[PDB]
Amino acid sequence: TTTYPGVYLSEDAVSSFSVNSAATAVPLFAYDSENTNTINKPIQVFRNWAEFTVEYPTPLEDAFYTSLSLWFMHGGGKCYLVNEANIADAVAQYDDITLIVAAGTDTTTYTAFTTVVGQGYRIFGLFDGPKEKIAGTAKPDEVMEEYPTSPFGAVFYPWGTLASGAAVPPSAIAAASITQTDRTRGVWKAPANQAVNGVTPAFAVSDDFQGKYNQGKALNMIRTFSGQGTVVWGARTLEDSDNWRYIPVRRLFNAVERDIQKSLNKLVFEPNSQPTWQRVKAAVDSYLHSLWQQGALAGNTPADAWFVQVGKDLTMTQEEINQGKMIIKIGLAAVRPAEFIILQFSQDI
Amino acid sequence: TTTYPGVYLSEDAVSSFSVNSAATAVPLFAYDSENTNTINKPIQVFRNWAEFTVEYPTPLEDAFYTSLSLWFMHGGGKCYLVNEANIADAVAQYDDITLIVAAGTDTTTYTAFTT
Amino acid sequence: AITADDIAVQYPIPTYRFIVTLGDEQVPFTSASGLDINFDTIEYRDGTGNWFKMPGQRQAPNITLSKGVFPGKNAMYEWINAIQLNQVEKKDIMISLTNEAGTEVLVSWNVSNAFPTSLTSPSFDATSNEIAVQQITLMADRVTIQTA
Amino acid sequence: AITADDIAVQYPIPTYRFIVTLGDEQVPFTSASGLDINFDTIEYRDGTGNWFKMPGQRQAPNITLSKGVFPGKNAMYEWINAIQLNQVEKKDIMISLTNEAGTEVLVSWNVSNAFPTSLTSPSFDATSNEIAVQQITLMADRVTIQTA
Amino acid sequence: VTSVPGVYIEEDASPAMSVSASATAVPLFVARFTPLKPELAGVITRIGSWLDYTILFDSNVPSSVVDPTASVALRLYFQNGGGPCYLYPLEKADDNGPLAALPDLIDEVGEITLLASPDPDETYRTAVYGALAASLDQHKGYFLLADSVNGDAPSAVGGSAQVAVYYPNVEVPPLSLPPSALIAGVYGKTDGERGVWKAPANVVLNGVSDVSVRVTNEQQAELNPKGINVIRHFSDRGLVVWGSRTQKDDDDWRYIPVRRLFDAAERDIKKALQPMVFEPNSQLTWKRVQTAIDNYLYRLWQQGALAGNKAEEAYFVRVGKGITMTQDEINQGKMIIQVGMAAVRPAEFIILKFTQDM
Amino acid sequence: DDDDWRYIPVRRLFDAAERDIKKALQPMVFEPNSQLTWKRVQTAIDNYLYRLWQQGALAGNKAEEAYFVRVGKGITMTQDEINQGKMIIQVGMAAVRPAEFIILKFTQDM
Repeated sequence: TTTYPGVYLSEDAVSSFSVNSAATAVPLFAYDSENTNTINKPIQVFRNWAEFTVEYPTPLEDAFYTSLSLWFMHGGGKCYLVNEANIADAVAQYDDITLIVAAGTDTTTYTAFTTVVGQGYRIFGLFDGPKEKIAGTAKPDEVMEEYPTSPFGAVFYPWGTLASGAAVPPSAIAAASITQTDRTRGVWKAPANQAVNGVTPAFAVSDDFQGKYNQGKALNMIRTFSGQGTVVWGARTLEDSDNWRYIPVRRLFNAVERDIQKSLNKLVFEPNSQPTWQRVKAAVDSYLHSLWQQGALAGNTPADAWFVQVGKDLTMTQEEINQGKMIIKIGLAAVRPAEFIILQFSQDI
Repeated sequence: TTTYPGVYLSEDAVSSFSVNSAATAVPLFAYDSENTNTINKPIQVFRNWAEFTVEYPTPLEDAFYTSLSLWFMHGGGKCYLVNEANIADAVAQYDDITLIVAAGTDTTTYTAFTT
Repeated sequence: AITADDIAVQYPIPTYRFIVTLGDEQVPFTSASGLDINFDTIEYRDGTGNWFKMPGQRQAPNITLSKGVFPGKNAMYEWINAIQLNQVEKKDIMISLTNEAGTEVLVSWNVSNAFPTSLTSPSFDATSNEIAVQQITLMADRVTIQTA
Repeated sequence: AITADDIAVQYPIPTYRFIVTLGDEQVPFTSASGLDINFDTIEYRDGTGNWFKMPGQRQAPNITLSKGVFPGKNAMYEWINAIQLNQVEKKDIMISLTNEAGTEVLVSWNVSNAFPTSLTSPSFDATSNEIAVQQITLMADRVTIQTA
Repeated sequence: VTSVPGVYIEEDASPAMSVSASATAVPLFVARFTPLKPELAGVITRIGSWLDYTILFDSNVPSSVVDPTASVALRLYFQNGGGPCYLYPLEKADDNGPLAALPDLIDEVGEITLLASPDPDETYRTAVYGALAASLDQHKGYFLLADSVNGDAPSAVGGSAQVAVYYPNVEVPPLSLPPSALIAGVYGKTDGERGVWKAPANVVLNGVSDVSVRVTNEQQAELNPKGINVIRHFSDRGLVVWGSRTQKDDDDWRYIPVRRLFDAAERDIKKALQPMVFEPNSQLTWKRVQTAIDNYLYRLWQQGALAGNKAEEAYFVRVGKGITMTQDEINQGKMIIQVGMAAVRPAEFIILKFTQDM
Repeated sequence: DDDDWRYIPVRRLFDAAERDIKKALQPMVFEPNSQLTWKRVQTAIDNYLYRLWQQGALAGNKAEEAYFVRVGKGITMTQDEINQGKMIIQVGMAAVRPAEFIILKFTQDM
């Protein structure tokens, strides 16, 4: 309470984090329906930290609160809390959600994530792993039977134990290395070696434990190091096919398919004829040359990188011009991370 | 075998030579037909060293192997191994061969060179 | 006919395309100079006429870099502010002449243990249409040229 | 499409728009330079070959400001005239690159304890169409860069 | 019990012990350590100094004809050159449960270099040396310090280059200790003062007085063409570790300082290239990795580690696409680097050849 | 009896620093509540806390371990709080505690 025009003093212990967001990381912190600590608003938007401690002024410990608090302290712009039985309703309604993070949540977020992928909203899910320790006699095909076999998700096993002692769901640690990588290196670089500060894993993972969980369903360890501490260590999705392995090339094609979808809806009600098929083809081509130039594609000429076709005998038919349908088929080559660095030493010079 | 995403260590003794070729030196390392150590492909192309020790992963001592190994360590681009009874067939077919080198070979390479 | 794959072998390299690897990160710079290799000279003369000329010991390079001021976080202030009487994070500098795509090195100048000794502010002038350019000078021990 | 809110994030900053906070007041200046961060160099060599290169102690900045002569009261003469053998009102200098409206800081150069050491008169010339510009030089102890 | 803000006086304290700092000799002593609080019973704990040992573990442990020797073996470790000193308390020998889980707990901690289990029982060490023998040939950089029983290798680790045996039991004022707790100390002393390329074989052992068996030259002459590395007694000097061979009889990996130079260089290159993992596998990254190895190998050569005179005779680093790789190997996401070095071998034989003709 | 405010010199350091910051920011009252003023207030506190650290008052080794000053609009405030005419600043410090117990522990074994 402020009364007189002077300078006021207080010692109520508060904290406040700044905002250093990126536009390609707008998550969906899904929480369980079996929870009375949350505000009964089913969907709510949190643009920064100073608004999140107005709705929730006291520090909790629950899995939705150590997930948002570890989000906002690494930048992080707006982000959502939705019930686990309403995430299909909120993806379809706010139009800028680029991530679904299961903040200590399963068995129906896994279901309703598979709902929105078949509807094709270009989302990328971030799931969790086991909360108690995997043994070592685990037979990994029995642990990752639960998880979807879609290329739009990743799992990230070791749970967090941030400085207050509370548990962090490892969908929030893995979404904290996506804020700091889309800001810094872009969406095409793998989110792995980015250091997330103020958290420590609950358990420890040896190199020989991660080696059986690397191929297949790709459990994506969180590991601490001397130097770059408590990074996430592994950047693979839930499918080991040779094009939708590697988390970054999937999010590189989400943002390509969506920045061309939002740049070419401003060309509706044009005549569906040959001048329109040109200014499609030079609007796609101008976008991808801004993208090839900042190191996001592969090949050292723009003919090496992308192609695009739209037209009469290329990709459409006269049955489809007369009912409106414009089909724009693009093909583009992305880069791959260097995952294994083999040092082979010798004795002779 | 690579399993986990870290940094790997090994001590298997290998060698590797770089490529500093010239376009006017594409030889023809003709070898004898009386030889079972070679791969039974009659004509084969070796663009660099790292492809030549895939076909022949162990160090031999025969006259076709000390000829190619002394080729690639001085630059050397692509180059050919052909049987001594097939060099007239390979000169007429690849169109960039500028040299015929008899790698420990006579009495029919001398004949088919005059062809 | 010059067939531009031959231009990539036997024509010289210009100086406008370069990547500066600064420790473990790439930082975009505008200028880069002073990556010299200088020796001293030992001399000895006797009365008979023998002059003996010898290379001395090589002295330290002084590398100066300059980049523009951006609205975010100043990474070059954060590395010259972390000086405590001896203690500086030395970094490895790599300045590589690159192709136009930016993905392969033509020739590189490597610098072993560099630490900042100066950082100049931009010159503020109300009658000038220029960009705010900081200029950092570094001091190291060795300059290495790798060519590939 | 570059959408100018992205220009305010990732394009560099020019040098023609700046606010100089001089103690607790804003004074309009034309130029401002010399806000450097300079260190000295310690060196040590032994006979085995170890060269030890270290940052020394940082020396004082010398900041020079220049503004025009206005018909009112001279605030820079009133601060260099109040010298009594040691005694000068030290001031905090803040030179902030600002937006075009003048209401928010892009990046700032802070200067801790500055006091005037010189004040030059304008050059009077009967054949010149110029403005009378005084140039004051300051001496301080620390230069700080805050970015926000 | 301090409440008055003055100065307090106690009169029967024990003298404290100093600890050094090293990064190339961090051992894992597997012995019969008795904890105070029982949560650290089957795990590996870090013991940064002797003061950390007295708080976490029971350091007195009164005897009953059996005598506790695990706390005595660590005091001789810190007297001979301390370290971060990981411990694994393993009570009895025949529990094949915790011994099967031992090599998986070592990999979870990042920084173990030496093993060196300091226990006076003979069948206790054989169960430990057999459980650790499979982890020595997996390129992880460990180095076992075994102990001979009557003049031969303990046969769980026969001829691997990662093993250094040390024969004579060393007596303390008299209980006889296996020498591995002391030799793990003198590795950290030698590496801090001289480097890993120096042979750790002229260090006088602090603490202890005399060995259990005084070894002659003629029985060392049948032992030193194996890796047995006898602790000798010299009258002017005391107890000197005398021998720097491994179990491998090859010309390459015969000596300890040649072997531990390559283990330490591979460990420090590996810690330097892990920031370059998940980078784009392009030619720009391959040159950033080549320079990071070339900067490391240059500052080993200029401090005397590598045996060269030109720095092109000491080492080389090679990476490329025509060299060391194929295009099918980039596409599966790996880079292959060829690093070579040249180490110097110690002088272990001096022949004098006197005469009186001139 | 709290661990924070147990000692007199820790308590009177915070009382004296809050008193001298308050005397320094009263010229910045009735200024325009804009982002230019918030940086002028942040620097006036940062200049004060730096010259406490360099004379030994604060327990730090880097001057980022001794103190911090935070002000902004997304940080420490909301837009509804600027409109009612106030600025909110978060200042933290780290003081050093005195040695009041000395234990000698004599012996005669060496």
